Amino acid sequence: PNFSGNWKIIRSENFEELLKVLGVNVMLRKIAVAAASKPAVEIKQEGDTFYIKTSTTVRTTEINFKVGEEFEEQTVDGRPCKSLVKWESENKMVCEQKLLKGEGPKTSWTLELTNDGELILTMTADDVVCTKVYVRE
Repeated sequence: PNFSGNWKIIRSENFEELLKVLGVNVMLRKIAVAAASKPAVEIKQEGDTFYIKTSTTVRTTEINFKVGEEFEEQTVDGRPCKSLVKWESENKMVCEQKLLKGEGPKTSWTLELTNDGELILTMTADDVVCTKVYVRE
């Protein structure tokens, strides 16, 4: 299917705790779940090529990738990393991340589209999982 759209968050579970495994301090943490608490997600998909923009009130980031080709982005706590997305199924992609510098938690993310048109994002850091669910504006 097609992941394209302007996506608004409808559910968020365990985000604060993902931030703790990544070692995000309490100052940054409390404002990260506050007004940066509607991240808006915009996706443009063409075949295996993706543009994904994630925005809060104060921050904006863009990634551009093709499935099966390495690219650079950052972990949720901001550390630069090399990423690689592959399809787990027709409706689900999985991204493995590797730090460019230093050591840290094993981090990944997944995106999947339900038959009803919900976008499910999961983010993992070692043994901690955060799930966010979006619907199209």
